[PDB]
Amino acid sequence: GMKAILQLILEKRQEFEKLPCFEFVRDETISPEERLILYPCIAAFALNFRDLNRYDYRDDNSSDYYQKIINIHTQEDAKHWEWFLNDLELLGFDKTMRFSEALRFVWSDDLLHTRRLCHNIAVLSHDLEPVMKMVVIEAMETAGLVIFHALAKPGESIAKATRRKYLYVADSHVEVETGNIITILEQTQLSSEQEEKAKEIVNKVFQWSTNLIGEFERYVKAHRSEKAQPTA
Amino acid sequence: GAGMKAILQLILEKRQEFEKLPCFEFVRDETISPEERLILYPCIAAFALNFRDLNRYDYRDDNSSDYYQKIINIHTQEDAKHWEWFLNDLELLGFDKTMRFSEALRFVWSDDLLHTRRLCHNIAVLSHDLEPVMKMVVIEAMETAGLVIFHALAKPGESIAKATRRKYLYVADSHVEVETGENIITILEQTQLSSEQEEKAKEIVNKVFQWSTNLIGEFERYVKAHRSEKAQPTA
Ligand SMILES: N[C@@H](Cc1ccccc1)C(=O)O
Ligand SMILES: N[C@@H](Cc1ccccc1)C(=O)O
Ligand SMILES: [Fe+2]
Ligand SMILES: [Fe+2]
Ligand code: NI
Ligand code: NI
Ligand code: NI
Ligand code: NI
Ligand code: NI
Repeated sequence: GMKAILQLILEKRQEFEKLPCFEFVRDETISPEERLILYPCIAAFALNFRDLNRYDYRDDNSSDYYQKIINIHTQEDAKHWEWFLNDLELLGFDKTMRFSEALRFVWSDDLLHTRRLCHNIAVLSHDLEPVMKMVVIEAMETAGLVIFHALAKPGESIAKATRRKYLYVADSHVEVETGNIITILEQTQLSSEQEEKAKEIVNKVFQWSTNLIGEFERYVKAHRSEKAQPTA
Repeated sequence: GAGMKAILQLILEKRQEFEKLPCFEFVRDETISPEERLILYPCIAAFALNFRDLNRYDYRDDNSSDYYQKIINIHTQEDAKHWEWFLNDLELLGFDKTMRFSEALRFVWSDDLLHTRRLCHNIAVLSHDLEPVMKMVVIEAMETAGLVIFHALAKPGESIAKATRRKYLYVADSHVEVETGENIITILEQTQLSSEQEEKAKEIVNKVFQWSTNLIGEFERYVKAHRSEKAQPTA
């Protein structure tokens, strides 16, 4: 029953890995500065992901064994937003602008799915028992590993070329997201009702992640001049 | 409606407490420059556009045949347009400053504006499994707090608008009037609540006002930390 949930996540990962946005980001015949055109889009997400971890996943009030594991893991995942801001500046995307241009960017209709991903995960998660929150987190982190494996390609290109330490679109981020881990609790037996719910979770997490990546792809096409401007 | 009657009475009681908060004492104090009273204005950024999104994507359900949801949808069309008024007045007040992208992000996601940022998030979570009649209690409670907030803010706003001969749209009487408001949701006091609905509605009104008071506390503390600073309207 868990076996099947864990296999559905690997199926969803395999279709997710194939999305056009990822073939573009991986395409070494395109400059990495051009492939990281979508980097600013992450603003509408990276900081919501911090809040999801601090406020929605974490429950310091709880005494349940599984929620304590979750509480521990959310502790680390809530720190990566500063890495996003680090690489924003390294990539020359930390541009001076009117406050209103920053707000109109975050709340753009073209970044609706990006901005609402974490909100959707919080709504999905708020009435789940902790083992079912661990399915949300495990599926989400699978979509996450796919996204950051791809972005760390042009990221590490720029990092080595410019000799600056990238922290977000970087192997160190992909490595510490992976490196008791939650998947290790594939020694859990799902009731019939939990299996039906775990199907809803894994499907929604991958559909919402697909919608975000579609928005990233549309942004690149709408902004093909606005390549990253790193400095040696 | 004696159950419904209690709910409407609880909202008035919460409004009476809410109107008396220190933030609104400050905002209403004509012995202080309206420029210093609106120094909290930029804090609304973390709320105004989230409110638009709550109306567009959470409150609204275009496909519903439900009598109550069709009335909600009509009200959401209008109330989701006010964020442009927010950005209009942001510029007029001199608060649409040049800054790095990251300075804007760190502001919006400030730990000092957590309750401001998450008010609409909390309403969407509260609203997720509500039948349309109960979504109306959420909207009426919320709007009761909004009308208190904007009635207060419109006082220094209209002061600046008159003196600078500029049209303010957000911290302005026009906003309060159009927001107050075919049928108004409160006119749906021709509805009776089951005992269980009545319990849920009490929970709704208590949380809406708790979350609204949390936002106002953050504004009050922001003001305290920015008293030397003020709005810079141009004539
Ligand atoms: N690893 C991301 C979070 C994330 C998880 C899953 C999917 C996408 C993003 C971060 O630090 O911001
Ligand atoms: N009237 C506010 C929204 C709001 C509603 C309810 C309470 C508080 C604020 C706006 O236009 O942004
Ligand atoms: Fe991360
Ligand atoms: Fe409004
Ligand atoms: Ni972990
Ligand atoms: Ni719920
Ligand atoms: Ni653009
Ligand atoms: Ni209305
Ligand atoms: Ni300040």
